[PDB]
Amino acid sequence: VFVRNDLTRCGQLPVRDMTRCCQALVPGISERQVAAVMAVVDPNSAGGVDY
Amino acid sequence: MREIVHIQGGQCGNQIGAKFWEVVSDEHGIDPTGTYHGDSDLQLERINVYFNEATGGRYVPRAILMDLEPGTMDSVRSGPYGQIFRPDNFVFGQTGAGNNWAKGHYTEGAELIDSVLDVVRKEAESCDCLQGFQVCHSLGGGTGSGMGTLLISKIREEYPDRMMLTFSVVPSPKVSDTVVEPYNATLSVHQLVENADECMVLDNEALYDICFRTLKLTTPTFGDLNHLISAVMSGITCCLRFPGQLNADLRKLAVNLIPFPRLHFFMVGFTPLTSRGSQQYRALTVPELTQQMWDAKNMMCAADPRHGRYLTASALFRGRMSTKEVDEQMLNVQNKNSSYFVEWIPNNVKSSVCDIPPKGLKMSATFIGNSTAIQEMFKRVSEQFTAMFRRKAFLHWYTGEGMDEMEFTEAESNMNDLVSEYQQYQDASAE
Amino acid sequence: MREIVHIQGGQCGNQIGAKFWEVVSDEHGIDPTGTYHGDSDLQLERINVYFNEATGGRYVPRAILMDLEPGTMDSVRSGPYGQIFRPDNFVFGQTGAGNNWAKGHYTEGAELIDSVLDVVRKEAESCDCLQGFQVCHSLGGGTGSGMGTLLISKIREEYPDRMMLTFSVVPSPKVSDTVVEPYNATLSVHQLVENADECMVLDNEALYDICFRTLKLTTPTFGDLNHLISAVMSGITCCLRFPGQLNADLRKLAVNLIPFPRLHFFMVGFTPLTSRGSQQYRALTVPELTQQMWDAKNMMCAADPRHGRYLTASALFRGRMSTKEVDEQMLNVQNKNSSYFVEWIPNNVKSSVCDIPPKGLKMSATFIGNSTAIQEMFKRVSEQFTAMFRRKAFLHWYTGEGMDEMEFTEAESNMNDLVSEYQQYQDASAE
Amino acid sequence: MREVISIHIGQAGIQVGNACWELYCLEHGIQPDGQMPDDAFNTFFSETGAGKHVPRCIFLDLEPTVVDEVRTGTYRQLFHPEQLISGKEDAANNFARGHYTIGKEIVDLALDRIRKLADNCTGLQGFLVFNAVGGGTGSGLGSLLLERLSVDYGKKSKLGFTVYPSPQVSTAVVEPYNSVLSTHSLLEHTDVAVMLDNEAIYDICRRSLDIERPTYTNLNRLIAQVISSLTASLRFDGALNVDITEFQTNLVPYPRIHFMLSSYAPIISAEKAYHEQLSVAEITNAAFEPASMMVKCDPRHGKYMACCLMYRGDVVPKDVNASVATIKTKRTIQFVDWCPTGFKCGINYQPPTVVPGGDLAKVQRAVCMISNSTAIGEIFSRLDHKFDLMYAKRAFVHWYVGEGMEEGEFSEAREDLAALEKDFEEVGAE
Amino acid sequence: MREVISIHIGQAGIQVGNACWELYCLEHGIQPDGQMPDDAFNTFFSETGAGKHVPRCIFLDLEPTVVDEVRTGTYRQLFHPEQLISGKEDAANNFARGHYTIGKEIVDLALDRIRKLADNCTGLQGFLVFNAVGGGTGSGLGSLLLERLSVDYGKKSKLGFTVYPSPQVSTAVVEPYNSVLSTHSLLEHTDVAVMLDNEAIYDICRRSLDIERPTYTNLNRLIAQVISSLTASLRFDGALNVDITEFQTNLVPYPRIHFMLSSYAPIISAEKAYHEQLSVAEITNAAFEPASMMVKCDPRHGKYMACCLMYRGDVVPKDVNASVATIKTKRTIQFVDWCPTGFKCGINYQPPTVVPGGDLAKVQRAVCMISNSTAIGEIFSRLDHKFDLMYAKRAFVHWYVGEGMEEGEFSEAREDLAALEKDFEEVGAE
Amino acid sequence: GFRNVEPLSRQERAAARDKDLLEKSRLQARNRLKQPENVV
Amino acid sequence: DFLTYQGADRDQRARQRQAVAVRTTARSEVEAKLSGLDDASGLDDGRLQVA
Ligand SMILES: Nc1nc2c(ncn2[C@@H]2O[C@H](COP(=O)(O)OP(=O)(O)OP(=O)(O)O)[C@@H](O)[C@H]2O)c(=O)[nH]1
Ligand SMILES: Nc1nc2c(ncn2[C@@H]2O[C@H](COP(=O)(O)OP(=O)(O)OP(=O)(O)O)[C@@H](O)[C@H]2O)c(=O)[nH]1
Ligand SMILES: Nc1nc2c(ncn2[C@@H]2O[C@H](COP(=O)(O)OP(=O)(O)O)[C@@H](O)[C@H]2O)c(=O)[nH]1
Ligand SMILES: Nc1nc2c(ncn2[C@@H]2O[C@H](COP(=O)(O)OP(=O)(O)O)[C@@H](O)[C@H]2O)c(=O)[nH]1
Repeated sequence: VFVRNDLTRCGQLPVRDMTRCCQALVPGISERQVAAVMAVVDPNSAGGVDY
Repeated sequence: MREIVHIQGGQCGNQIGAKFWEVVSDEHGIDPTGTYHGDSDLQLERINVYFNEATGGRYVPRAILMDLEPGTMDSVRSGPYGQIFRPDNFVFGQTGAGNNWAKGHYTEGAELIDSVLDVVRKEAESCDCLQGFQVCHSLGGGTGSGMGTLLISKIREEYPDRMMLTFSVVPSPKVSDTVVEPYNATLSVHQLVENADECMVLDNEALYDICFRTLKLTTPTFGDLNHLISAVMSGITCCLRFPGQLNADLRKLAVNLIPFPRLHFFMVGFTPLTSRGSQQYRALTVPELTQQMWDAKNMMCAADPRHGRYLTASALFRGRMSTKEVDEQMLNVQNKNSSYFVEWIPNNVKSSVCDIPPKGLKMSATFIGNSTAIQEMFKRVSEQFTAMFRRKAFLHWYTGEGMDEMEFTEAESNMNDLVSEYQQYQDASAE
Repeated sequence: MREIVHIQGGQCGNQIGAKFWEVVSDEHGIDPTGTYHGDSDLQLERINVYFNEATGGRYVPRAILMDLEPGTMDSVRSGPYGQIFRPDNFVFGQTGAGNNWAKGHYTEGAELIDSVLDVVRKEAESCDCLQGFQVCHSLGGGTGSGMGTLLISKIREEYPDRMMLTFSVVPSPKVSDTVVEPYNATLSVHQLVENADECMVLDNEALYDICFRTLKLTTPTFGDLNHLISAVMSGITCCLRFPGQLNADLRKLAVNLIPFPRLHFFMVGFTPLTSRGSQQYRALTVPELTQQMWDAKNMMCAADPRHGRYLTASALFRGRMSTKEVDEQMLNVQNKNSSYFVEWIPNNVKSSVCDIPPKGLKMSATFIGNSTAIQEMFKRVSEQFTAMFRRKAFLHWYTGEGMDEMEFTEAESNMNDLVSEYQQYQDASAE
Repeated sequence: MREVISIHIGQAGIQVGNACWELYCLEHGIQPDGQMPDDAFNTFFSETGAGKHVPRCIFLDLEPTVVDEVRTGTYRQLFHPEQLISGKEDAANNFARGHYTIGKEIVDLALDRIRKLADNCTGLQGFLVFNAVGGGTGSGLGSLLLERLSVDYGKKSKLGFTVYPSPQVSTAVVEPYNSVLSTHSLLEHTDVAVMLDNEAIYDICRRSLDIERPTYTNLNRLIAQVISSLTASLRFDGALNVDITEFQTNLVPYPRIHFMLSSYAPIISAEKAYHEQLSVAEITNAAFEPASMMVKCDPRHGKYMACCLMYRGDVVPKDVNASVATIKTKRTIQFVDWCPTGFKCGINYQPPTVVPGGDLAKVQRAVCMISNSTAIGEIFSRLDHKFDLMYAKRAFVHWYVGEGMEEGEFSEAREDLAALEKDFEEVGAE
Repeated sequence: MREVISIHIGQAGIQVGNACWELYCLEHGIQPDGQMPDDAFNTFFSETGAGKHVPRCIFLDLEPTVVDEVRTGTYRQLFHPEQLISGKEDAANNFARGHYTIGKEIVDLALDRIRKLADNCTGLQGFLVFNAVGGGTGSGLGSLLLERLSVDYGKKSKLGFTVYPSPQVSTAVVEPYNSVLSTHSLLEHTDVAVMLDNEAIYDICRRSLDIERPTYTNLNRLIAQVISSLTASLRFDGALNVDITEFQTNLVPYPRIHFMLSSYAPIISAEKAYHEQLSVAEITNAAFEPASMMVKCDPRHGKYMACCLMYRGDVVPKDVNASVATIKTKRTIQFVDWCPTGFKCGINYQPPTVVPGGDLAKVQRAVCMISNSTAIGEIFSRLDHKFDLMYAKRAFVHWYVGEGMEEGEFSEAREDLAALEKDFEEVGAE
Repeated sequence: GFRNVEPLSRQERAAARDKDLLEKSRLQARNRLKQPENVV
Repeated sequence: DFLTYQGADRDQRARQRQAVAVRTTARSEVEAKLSGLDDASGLDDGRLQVA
């Protein structure tokens, strides 16, 4: 799903794109939880963490 | 001053009755709170046929709703015109009939039937003069078919001379809703033949066809079908409620329509049914009304009149019209289609005219056709009943309610004899 | 203005009485200092049933505490509500009965009984009208059983017409506390049959079972059992103390319960007993309270009503309730469980309604059942008494007190005759 | 001018009297304090020089609780304090207790106050005795008081609105016993006895008022409405006035047969009201419906001997004639062969007043149908086997013996009730 | 008024009950604390005076772990603690252990709580028994409970959502043994038995949800959605309402033949959702697809006898009619000659609610097709040889004998399953 | 601050006094064709 | 106040009827929207414009 939503094949997605992916997987997920997981995955990044 | 006692049975019957009472209150200018807001004297002139005046200005329908489960009546009460009905006329049980004519006729319908007859008698004695009872319900359902047939038998026993009219929704030919529809229809037709003086057969698939082809609607819910049924139900008795140039009551229709006592099943249709797109394209004339009237697509019965022969046909027109026009039109119809009309009856048309058309329509007309085409519908129902009964599938559910296996075959025999009579008068030759 | 004289006997009886008076003072809004702090008129309206007015606003219980050892009433006085009781109503000997019915009835009970009757007469003469005496004590203990039976005999001699209500803690079936429980119980039951007008039977093991299964308590001390008993003692007489929609006094309960004079033994239960976890989960309806009432686990006696037949059963409901609802619930219970109810009594239920529920509870209900199930309890006590009496174990202790061996045989014969009456009315057939 | 003395004996008597006197105070405009802001109250209240009106009633009970509830409630300044009579010990569902031992001094005081009340009345239509057949107080003390009234007052019409035990549902166990005893007592003393059943009135409340949890307050409100409808002709003018003496002379075919079924119409809540016509014919049909009877006794089983109809409100003699003619032509309703008329119609122009806080609606028309019919023998038949089933084992007999009864009393009561059954069968038969 | 009592027996029963009750709470808005911020919940929940809702369910198990997981999880303030019934010793995959020795006291307490629950229900549509055929607790204790319910409650409709062992994959070894025993037991007690297979639901999850590691939580969520669709017509209004009683009338031709295949549609993840139209005809076709069956039983082998379709959401009768007409004209779908209609369509206006944390997408339409078809005999045929293969050596038979069973019980169960095979063959044949 | 209550007319008192007039008025209030007993 | 249970039953019935009325009004609006679709509605207006 992340690959389908990643148009540039860059391996990285924005917050909106990965929240969309996580909602397509599990509808109940909010954006804050996804962003928190993004931060704990990559601490210092300007978005675009590797999916 | 000729009163009619309306009865609704089952979910389908209750929905049809609610739509019908909404339509009639609209015709008579009655708001859902019961007050008159019509601004027309003829609306209040004959309001007593269907309604009774309460202590205030409220008018309550002379309607009795019967059911074994309270959900349908809760929906009816909460509908837009749910408050006009007197709350005591909602007679409901607690355990619904599981599409079981036996449950609705013998086991569970028996206890509620005395409450129902108490309400019916209370409403009937209040009537100054009583034209009769009209019962709207669906063949092929447990509480509807079962308790309807039981109540019709009881009312026939109590008031044999009074008119009995039935609006029965026969199970549809092609797409059947429940499995046990042939059983319920077989057990209900046997009762209707013996008891009901006048019976009008409706098919949901014919209704879908007419609303898809004439009305050309895209999403026809049950509301639209109930609306068409309500239109016919009003138009049959509008000659009682409104002055007519050539008026004709229910008993006159029955006398002119029924040649022999058992041949009292009729297919009905309403005109003019026009799609919203073609409303401006169509021109409202008596010939146009007759053309749509005699179209087989307009029949709300699945059986088409082409296959059979018209024994009789009543046409109740509504609107300021020419009696010469109407009579000439019906004569030309008979002469053109003499092959489809029975030879040994000199005139196969009972033409009636009412001066008050339904709201919005300059003209209208309801058609009531007694033709041998209904033979094929009963034949199809029997073709399903025999297939199920040969292997006795689902027969244990009716047996566990304590009805004899011989009763099924007796009902089948009565249906077969009725079909035989229709064929006999289809192929009867004069002299 | 219908007073009741409460008497506590022995250690168990005194503890139960102290807890009962604490519960009654809580219901009437009486603090341990005796001042009224209830802020409700109905509490003071009938406070005279149990309490008398002191010099000021203090209210003194009409209780008489009996013992041969001062320790139990020292505990009662040291308890939270130990200062309400008048010091003159504490009657004690100096040497306690070593679980010897003969010591508590003949040797040591004889001297103190004069003072006991003096206190009883002093309390009774002050009463305007006297409903009767209620005596709380335990069968199977020396001072309790012996002094209680002797006092009951004396009070029966003095006031034949006045009611006698007894709450006797019959020795438990499975786990017995003292060895001589069968002797003491056998000797006391013979006295209670002759003298006690009305008797409730309580078992410590039944109370443990109910507090383990319904209340689901983990460490239930004797205080909890005494509190259940106290709830029953209050609820049996709340109709005297509070206005009721259909009130019923003790004499009415006795008349409606006792078919024949010797069959005055009853099993009681209290509703609604709810565990902490299920308190929000349980919904309080009259059917719910009746369902908990008629359960065998709710009975505070060891004998289960299923084995026997309900001769009679009174139910005292408390709270804002429908008399139709209560009567319908009891009629439904009788119809459903007609096998457990005596045939030659058409109605086995005496329903009473009081308008004031206990504090905190929206509504409550106490049950008093006269059933032949108690026959098995008496049979078990007989099975122990005969087993010990055949070898005359521990009989010398009773003999050395000036008690004849023939009295044991007479008591056993009387108790067996009572068992025979219960069986006869269990298997009696109408007509 | 047309006084009627009200007696309320037992818990049921006092509880129905509460509703009755609430209804009377509301109907006459009398505030609960005692005074109101012509002479229509004289039937139920006597006015003093101060303008305060006191009711001509007597609340008799051996239990203090029910009387003290009235002494504490809103109607504490209305009733006479000495008129409220309280005993010390309850009768405990024992007819012997209420008739032989406790009831003596109480009934003596009751006669004293009744004589005082009657001395204040110029006329005296009669007594309205409201008690509870099935309890020691109502049965025993009520029977004793009725006997004393028959002895001293004599020919004064005593109308007993007695509450009989229901067929299946009940609250007492010795209820058949004291019911049979009280029936023996009142067969020969009361002039017109109206049967009332809690089961029947509960069914009426459940079906007509849609109260799924009916209570004694609702029952007493319905009974009070019935009694007010019966007495309306004494207080309010109207065409075809009916009198207390006239109920008897039009209703009691023979002295032994004077028990009556009672029915009220309409019984409709406010929500259900103003949805039906409520015409005279319809309400008369409702009154003749077996379900509307306030006794669990289907009138189809027997035959009507007499029917007194008491109409309230906008009712015209033409309408009542048409309705009663339809009733006569009705096949289900059947009358005895020896009474061709069998109908006593009486109209009053006063519509039934509505009690605030009650469930009954404000209806412009009302009918109270009180019928003498042989069907009433069915309830006596039920009690007659309920009695002997217990009596075979002599259950609860020692309780009655203890307060000065004998087995002969039970035998005599049972035999007299059997004779009453025989009389009902005889009058019903051609 | 439409109360249904839910019973969950064994680990599988409780674990599917967790999903079912989470789904019901989400559907009716009831928070896990017990209360929600009308009367559509009455089918599954009974409300108290405080407003907090308790489910009418009973969690029965002889093992403490599964029930304590519920007692400790989020739904600890929702359920009734006594309704959660926990045993002390597990049945250890022994039908005899769960039916003869350990199950006695547990089933007695279970009947006690079931009486208490049914006493709080005005109406009672039936029981929903969710157990696991193939385990001692579910099979043995469940069989005993069903027998007791049939004896005492009588004609109440018991719908048994049973999970038989999969054809090839399984987790137990004595699973054929206790499955045959429990099938013998439940052939004569349950009214409509719904077959479920773990292998089939695993295949559904793998193919439709694209879950390469399906698990018990996913299986239970699918089962919960199916049961919610089944009960939707009881709780939410819609055109063509279908009832628990109507299931038996329109689905059970003969009393022995009441085993039913169940199929839900659509089963799509949100990533695949809104990528197809999901019309009524397409969802009907998907529901009739053999892969969508939750039982490893190809319907092509047999013939359909009846099919009840339960539509949820934006469904119109014209569309259900067109889809069913296409199904009838379809050749691969084959019906028995003696059932010309064979269809029971029922629509509901409530769309299926989506469980947060689930894989199912928020779809506006749903179909639950429950079909009686003779193909179901194939699974019994598989177990009938899986049983006799071990029974020839009497392997593991000592385990069952040790808890008070006999070789006669195994023989009778095998013979009755053979008779059921013969009955399926006979109904399939002309 | 004076309390007020509506004064009734003499016609109402006359109607209450007369049995005939009251009944005729009630019949007129009964219903709408020809009024029942319209003519006083 | 003494008859709370009767008032509670009245309130329960009123609440149930009001809720069912709300449901029926919502369903009636939805059904009116569904049945409004007909020939007059421009379902093929775009196709006509394109042609
Ligand atoms: N209809 C009706 N009956 C009532 C009412 N209150 C009590 N009863 C009946 O009255 C009977 C008992 O009345 P009573 O004998 O006066 O009771 P009591 O005041 O305690 O006096 P005793 O029972 O004699 O000790 C019961 O069986 C009830 O059926 C009431 O409010 N309405
Ligand atoms: N579909 C499905 N099946 C399950 C699930 N959990 C367990 N099962 C099945 O249930 C069967 C055993 O269940 P139980 O009998 O309740 O297991 P238990 O609680 O330990 O009881 P015993 O094994 O009999 O001692 C296994 O064969 C599994 O196939 C589940 O979550 N979903
Ligand atoms: N025209 C129309 N037909 C309906 C309606 N509801 C149900 N039906 C049809 O009526 C048939 C019988 O159902 P019904 O008698 O109402 O079920 P019952 O109340 O349980 O007996 C069904 O096959 C439906 O297809 C409706 O509102 N209008
Ligand atoms: N329920 C209850 N039972 C008690 C209590 N104290 C003692 N018992 C029981 O009462 C039985 C008799 O003891 P008891 O008569 O009080 O001893 P006595 O005072 O020396 O005669 C014993 O078997 C105890 O189990 C108590 O506080 N509550």
